[PDB]
Amino acid sequence: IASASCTTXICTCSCSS
Amino acid sequence: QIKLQLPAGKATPAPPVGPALGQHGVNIMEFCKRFNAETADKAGMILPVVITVYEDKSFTFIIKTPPASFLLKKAAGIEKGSSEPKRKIVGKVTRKQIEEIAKTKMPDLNANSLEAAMKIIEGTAKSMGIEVVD
RNA sequence: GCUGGGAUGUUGGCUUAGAAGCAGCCAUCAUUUAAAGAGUGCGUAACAGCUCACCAGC
Repeated sequence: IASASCTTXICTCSCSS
Repeated sequence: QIKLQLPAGKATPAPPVGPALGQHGVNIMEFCKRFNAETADKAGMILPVVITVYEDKSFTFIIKTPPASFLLKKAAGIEKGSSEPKRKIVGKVTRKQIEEIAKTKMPDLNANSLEAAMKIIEGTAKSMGIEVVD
């Protein structure tokens, strides 16, 4: 529901590194 | 523990390797550099990676030889398997060739005798759409 | 019913945003095994974590 990097659509996914 | 198959030379997209390993506290950024550093020698090949993660946010990975399914495809001379195995024949393999692949994947086979190693290969062959010729 | 196995040869050919049993069609293999599903299922956006089949004891 509210993660970072982690699925194909809803809304987050990843983004650091 | 977790096991998977990553492409030698490229590891970083969030969608595939991101969540799968991230859900176990695996440092994606440290994993990608490590995997892309060792497996650089065989860049372009698809291989299985065994990553052992523990309570500590650290891990270790082990490389393995390519799967039999991949070997059989390259041996028969095909890039894609058969949609319907015993329905559409695509490639064929000879007895002596079965021994060759069996001998190569013998150290990672669960078979004891060579005859048992040959048959396990034949099993995958018929289930992949490859005719066995003697 | 209870205590613990329930992986290996692979993420079977693979397709979607992703596919890595639980979407999708034939397949459905063989190990070795004490005995062990190319698997009945919940679940995440999937994985997972987990569930029985079977087993060893009871």
